[PDB]
Amino acid sequence: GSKSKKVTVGYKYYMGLFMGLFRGPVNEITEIRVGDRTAWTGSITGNTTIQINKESLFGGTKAEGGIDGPLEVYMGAPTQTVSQKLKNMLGGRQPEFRGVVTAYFDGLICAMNPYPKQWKFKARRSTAGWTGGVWYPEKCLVKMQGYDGQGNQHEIHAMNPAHILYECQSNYEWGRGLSRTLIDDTTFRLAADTLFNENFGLCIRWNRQDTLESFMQLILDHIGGAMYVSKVTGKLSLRLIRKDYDFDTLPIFDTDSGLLSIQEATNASPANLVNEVVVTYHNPVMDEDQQVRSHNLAQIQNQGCLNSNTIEYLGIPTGKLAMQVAQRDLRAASTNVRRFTVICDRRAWNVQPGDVLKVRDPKQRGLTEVVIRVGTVEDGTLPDGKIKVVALQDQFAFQLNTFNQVEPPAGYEPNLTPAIARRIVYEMPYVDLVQQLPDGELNAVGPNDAFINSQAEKPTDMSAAYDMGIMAEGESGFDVRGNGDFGAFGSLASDIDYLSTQIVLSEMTDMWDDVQPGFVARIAKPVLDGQRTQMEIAEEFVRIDAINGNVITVARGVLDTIPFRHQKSEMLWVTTYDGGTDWQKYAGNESIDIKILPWTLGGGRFPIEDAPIDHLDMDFRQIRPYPPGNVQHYLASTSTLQRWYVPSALTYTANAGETPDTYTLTWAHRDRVLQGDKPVPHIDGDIGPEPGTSYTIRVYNQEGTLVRTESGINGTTWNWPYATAAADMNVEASLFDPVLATLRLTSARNGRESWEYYEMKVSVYKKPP
Repeated sequence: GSKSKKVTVGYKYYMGLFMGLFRGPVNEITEIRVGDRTAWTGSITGNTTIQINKESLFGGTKAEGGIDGPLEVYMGAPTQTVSQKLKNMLGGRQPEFRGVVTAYFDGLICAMNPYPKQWKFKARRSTAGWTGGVWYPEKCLVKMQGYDGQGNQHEIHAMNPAHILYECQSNYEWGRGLSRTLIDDTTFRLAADTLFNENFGLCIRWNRQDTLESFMQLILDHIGGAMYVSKVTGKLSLRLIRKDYDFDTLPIFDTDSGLLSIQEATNASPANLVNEVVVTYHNPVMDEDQQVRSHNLAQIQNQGCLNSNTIEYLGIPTGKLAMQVAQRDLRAASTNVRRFTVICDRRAWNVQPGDVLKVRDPKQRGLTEVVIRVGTVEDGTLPDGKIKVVALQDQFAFQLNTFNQVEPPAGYEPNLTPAIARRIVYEMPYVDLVQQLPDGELNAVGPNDAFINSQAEKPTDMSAAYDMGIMAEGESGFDVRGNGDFGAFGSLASDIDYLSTQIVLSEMTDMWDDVQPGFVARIAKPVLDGQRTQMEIAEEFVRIDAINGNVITVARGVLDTIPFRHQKSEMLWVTTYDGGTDWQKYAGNESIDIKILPWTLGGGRFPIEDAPIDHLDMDFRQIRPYPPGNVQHYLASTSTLQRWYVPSALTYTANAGETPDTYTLTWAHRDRVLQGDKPVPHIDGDIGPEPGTSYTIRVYNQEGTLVRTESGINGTTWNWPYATAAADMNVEASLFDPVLATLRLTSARNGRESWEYYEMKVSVYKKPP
């Protein structure tokens, strides 16, 4: 076996592909998606080249998929040419694909062996790809706010339907392609006049192409207009059904002014007409269907049960315009619909379908001078004189009644990108090697070996794990090797003391309850220059006994650190069976700089190298012996109990009739190998000293001078008689009455000493003659 630098891997794919998107150069291509995920964004305005490089969207050496590589996009220009590489890939005789938008992804990662994902693209056009040139280009760009996702809002560039219909009749590239001269230009200017002012655009699609008249039917229904031929020229023309009448200049028709007969004189009880409309449109941003309700409260409040209608308005890109069309239809079809069939003499020979006129039959039918819209007209022959005019009650334009902007919740928290988080690092102890290192190779781990380990909190739920970047001595850049799982974290908030056992803390992480009774946790404090050293910094391993909700019961100084004190707002990390390291036997003194990078599924790893760092020194290793346990001391009189944190005085006499006081200290023997995975609490007794281990004693005077050092102490306790201590801690030397000496203790075996040491305090007092 070997590490991932040479092992079987999830397999890349190496070959690209070529996609034919659609006809006609477009103004710009904006965004490219893979598997319903926003992969790459960018405005391509012509034959150009780019590269998609965020493979992190799906995975890599730790997850599946992830697109990557250059992308050639050819816009099908009239004189377009493509790179020879595309033709070699496709091979043999090949064309230049002029006129069609063709994308060539030369990137070797089309997908991982898991079968390739599906793609999507986004584009728009206003002036590009016009056979014979563009027409009236300065009103084709119907921009309007069509956002999907309230905080994700952005306007979209809908096209003018007038230009849509002009293309439908002014290009040979599909359909009929009527010549420009035979199309009534001024009528399409008329259409644009109102289509642009009210901002009625469209984003229709014409896939799986059908009969042209049907598509024009769809567009006309969207705009609510009439395609027709001018009576005089014969050119094809467009009309819109709007409120373009002043109800004053209209000609008045009665029997004395041209009306011959009302062929439709009955009333069909038209009181129960449609009263509700369900409009369905398509938002390009969501790129899926949307719906709008519109209730005519007047009809619902009187007629009873509904008379509803679901109508299709796909291609309308926003809710405002969807509402406009819904209101238009509801007010047109619901408000007093009456059909007039009118027999007319040569009084309306100019009247053309869509015109407006006012009819009056007050003395026979008793209808009060109504305005009517002209529909079908049957022009007469040289005999028979009259013209039949089919006429319909007044229509309406767009206007504002409802406020139906659903304003979805921006995808309901879809963000899963990585971010920085709290982290902590330290040298791997012997317990870590015992727990994580198989016994087959645990032996032969010499004394010059060291292991790196650390823990960090998960910043986001979508985060999976964290990769470890290490830049050791001589290394160039933080190499990515080894990864770890986010262990449970706890924020100390009770300023616990040395002997504290009931740990009152907060910040109960999600995994903070996964530790079984007796687990082992490591405490720490803020680390920085000077605070990086672990000899003085409070780094204590505590064995958790039983959880009590927020508070947890654990032991102090279990495996490789004497118990210490802490302050509120600190950090507590459980490390039983958790951590992260590269499993590299880094030698002592080989200090390295590391940076832990979290990773997510769709967001990949955190910033490539922008994460913070922490300088870890290899001054210590796991080969050192364990320190003593149950460090206690007493004097000649008070010779019962005195902790290292509890100083004991050394007066000129222990008691009246007694010799000078002697400060006696005791300790318990512990065997690191014998202890193994068992984290015997510092309050626990002795477990047998390691073979050849000896205790170490160091004395620091009140002035900080290391007066003397002692070693080879195979015993469990030492004694400091007043006379003995007065030798180096000279009572006569120091000017102060009492001499507060600082006593430090530790253990050593095979030269090197323990990773930390205890600190006792003793006061030596002078005496008068």
